Amino acid sequence: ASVYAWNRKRISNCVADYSVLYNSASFSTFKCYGVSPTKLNDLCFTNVYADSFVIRGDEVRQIAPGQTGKIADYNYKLPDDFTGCVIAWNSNNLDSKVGGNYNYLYRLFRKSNLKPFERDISTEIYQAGSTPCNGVEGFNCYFPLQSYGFQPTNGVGYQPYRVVVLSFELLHAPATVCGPKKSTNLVKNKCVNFNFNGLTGTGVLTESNKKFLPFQQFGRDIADTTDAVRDPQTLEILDITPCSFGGV
Amino acid sequence: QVQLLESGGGLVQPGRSLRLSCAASGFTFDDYAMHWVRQAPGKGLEWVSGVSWNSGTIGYADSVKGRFTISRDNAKNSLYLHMRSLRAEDTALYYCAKAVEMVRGLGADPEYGMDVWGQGTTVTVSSASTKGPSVFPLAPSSKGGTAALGCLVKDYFPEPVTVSWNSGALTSGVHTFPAVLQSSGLYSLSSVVTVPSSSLGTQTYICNVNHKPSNTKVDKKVEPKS
Amino acid sequence: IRGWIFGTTLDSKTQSLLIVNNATNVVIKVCEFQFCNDPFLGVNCTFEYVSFKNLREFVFKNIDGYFKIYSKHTPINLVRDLPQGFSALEPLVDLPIGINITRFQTLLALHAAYYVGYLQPRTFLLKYNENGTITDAVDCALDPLSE
Amino acid sequence: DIVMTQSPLSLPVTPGEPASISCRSSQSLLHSNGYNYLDWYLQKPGQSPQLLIYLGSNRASGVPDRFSGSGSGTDFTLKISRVEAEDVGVYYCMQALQTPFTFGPGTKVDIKRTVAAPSVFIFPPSDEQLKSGTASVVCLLNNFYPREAKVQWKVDNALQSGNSQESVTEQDSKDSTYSLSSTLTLSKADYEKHKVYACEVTHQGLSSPVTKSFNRGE
Ligand SMILES: *[C@@H]1O[C@H](CO)[C@@H](O)[C@H](O)[C@H]1NC(C)=O
Ligand SMILES: *[C@@H]1O[C@H](CO)[C@@H](O)[C@H](O)[C@H]1NC(C)=O
Repeated sequence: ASVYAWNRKRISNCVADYSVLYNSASFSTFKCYGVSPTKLNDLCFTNVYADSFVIRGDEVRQIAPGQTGKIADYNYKLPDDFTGCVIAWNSNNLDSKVGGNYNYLYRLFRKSNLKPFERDISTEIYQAGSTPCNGVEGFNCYFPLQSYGFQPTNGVGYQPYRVVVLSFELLHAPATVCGPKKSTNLVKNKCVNFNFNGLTGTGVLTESNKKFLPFQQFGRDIADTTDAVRDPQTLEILDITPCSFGGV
Repeated sequence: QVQLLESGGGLVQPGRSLRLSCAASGFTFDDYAMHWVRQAPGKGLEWVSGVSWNSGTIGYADSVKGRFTISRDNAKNSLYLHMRSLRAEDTALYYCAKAVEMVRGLGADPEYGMDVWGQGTTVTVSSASTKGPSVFPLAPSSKGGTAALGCLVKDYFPEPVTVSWNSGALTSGVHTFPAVLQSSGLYSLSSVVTVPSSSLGTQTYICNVNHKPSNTKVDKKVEPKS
Repeated sequence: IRGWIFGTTLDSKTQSLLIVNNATNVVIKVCEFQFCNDPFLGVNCTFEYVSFKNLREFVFKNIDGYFKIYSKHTPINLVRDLPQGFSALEPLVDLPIGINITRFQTLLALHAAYYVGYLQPRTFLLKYNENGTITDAVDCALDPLSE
Repeated sequence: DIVMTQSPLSLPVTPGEPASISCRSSQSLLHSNGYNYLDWYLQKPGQSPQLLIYLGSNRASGVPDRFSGSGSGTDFTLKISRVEAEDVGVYYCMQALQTPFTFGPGTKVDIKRTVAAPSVFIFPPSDEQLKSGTASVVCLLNNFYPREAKVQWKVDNALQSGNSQESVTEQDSKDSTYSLSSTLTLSKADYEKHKVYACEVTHQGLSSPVTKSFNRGE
């Protein structure tokens, strides 16, 4: 939809990735101020409000902690407490039809000052006073739901821009929306460090002849020294041997 | 169960703006596309607009594109379509429908194969001053056979004043005339029934015309000029 | 015997735990609604999940909001009472619920014999075989020889 | 808009016999996989509309599968293999790729019967309808089929168009016929100044124009 009908999508249980935004795919803009671009894919976030809609491209440069403008304070407010990032991509063909796409309108001259992250799906008659008009804007109200240029080559003042604003709240119990541990390949017959789902150690780990049970993960000895393990990805059994030492 | 409740229209004088609302259930709102498809009483269905899982609206119909404004209230499962300059082409039963296809219908939102349909609104385009109803009886040709008879309530306002015959005695094979527009703006209907031809000489008929808005019924005389 | 209701108040005020088994489904619910105390026979809602010759053991406990349900089926051919034998007990369900529980009751249907015992914080010794199954055990508080 | 049409618009089809209807759109429906989007739908007065076939050829659920779809691009021909009064009705087709979407006329499909005997009648005004400033007369065909019936008003070699309205009804399936009512309204100032008022309506079975000429209310 357009910005006047902006989509509030509560989204979680996902894989936060910034590669798709710039380098995996060359979307127009990925902008934010407090959270680093590179740290999105390795921190785990509970839930995120996604503001997914289409806005005028002319006021995308209005998108800032302040920088009030047509969109920034009349179509959707972007305050300083921007705990998240905005992902916009140009949609010249997608949101501008040659024959007139009189559907992705914009809420011009909004009724009231935009509330903090207001659900500006409010699509009503622009407020002027206490006059009960007969459905016709009289002398002080325009048509707030006004149409863009709607050309395939929209000017600088009417560019078509798609927007997903991610604002993340990790205050609630985690829904674990993040990439899981970066699982490398497996090493046989080499003294290496290792972390298996919380089990931290260092040794040489090799193929085994022991047989486990479906509920069993670890393996010990007389003195509670970890001796066997199962690969988290797939069913198999690896013995662990300490790296050699001695006297010289 | 499923029952899509759409409303918002009524005694709407043309040249005013409203917000038709459809409430829907039986699914997940912000992941399925609700579509406005109009169908005027006596006219075929026609697509108006739609809104999808990403709120992915598309457009409006032939001469209505732009005056309407489509918005969604995802939480309470509501869909508001703005009404501007509702005329005989812009007024209809604004059915709200759901496409069966799931996410990524392909690129386009699920908008085809929408077999499930709710109850559209009843936007109407006629408003005026009032005056008492009048009726004219109808007798067949001025002659064991077949004939058709009724009593046309004409120059009345508003519709309907229900028509039957002698407490529903002889009304098998019934057909009701819709309303008609005269110069002033007062409707006219009747209820003509396929019966035998005892109309003219041997009977002085009476038909029931029911002024339902005032909770009144009239058993009025029916006979040709003789 | 397929029904279990766990709780404290059991008047749809606090989280009531229901574990029941439909003919083709296994239903587990934690919600707060007083339902029928007797399912029929043929011939709030924070977390839910759906799919004599038999002797079934089920051990129930709960620690730190973690419910533990250990279960083992076995065949028998006897009617008078359980025989004398030894067997292990695998762990089969853990549930992160986080609810206060004080009492329970089984749930049946209408168209005889079931035992309940209680636990204590004891100190045991166990003999793990070569494969990894608990084939024998002993207690340290029964009698001098045992300790 | 989309220039959408259907053919034939109104064909007499006997229930139990196959019936082919078409759709011609204006804006293309081809995604880059060979997708045909112009679904086939049906409209019935009184009940919810029927979706005939979605995606052109995939016989849609919720309706009998007796409809078979074919076509490509914007051309979409559906043949009902064996239509029944349950499948007879108004016909439409919907597309969901490029806005705006404009529909066809709506193919009226009904019951076709062999030639029957028409029951043509007229309703001269009663006693109170003469002086009241309006003397309306209804010319009604009942027990007449086929549905088509051209109507002419003959007064002093003049035709009453615009001053006369027409009202139609549903089908009388007992004899598979209809009812047409040409309703003429005229003020007392000029209605009674002449004598002859001929409703000439042409039933197909009786080819000569059926003329109901009435001097005045009777
Ligand atoms: C992960 O995916 C691979 C694909 O072959 C499969 O072999 C393996 O069993 C899977 N491991 C799981 C589900 O733990
Ligand atoms: C223990 O392991 C061996 C080899 O797997 C096999 O005999 C069987 O699995 C077990 N034998 C017992 C319990 O006697």
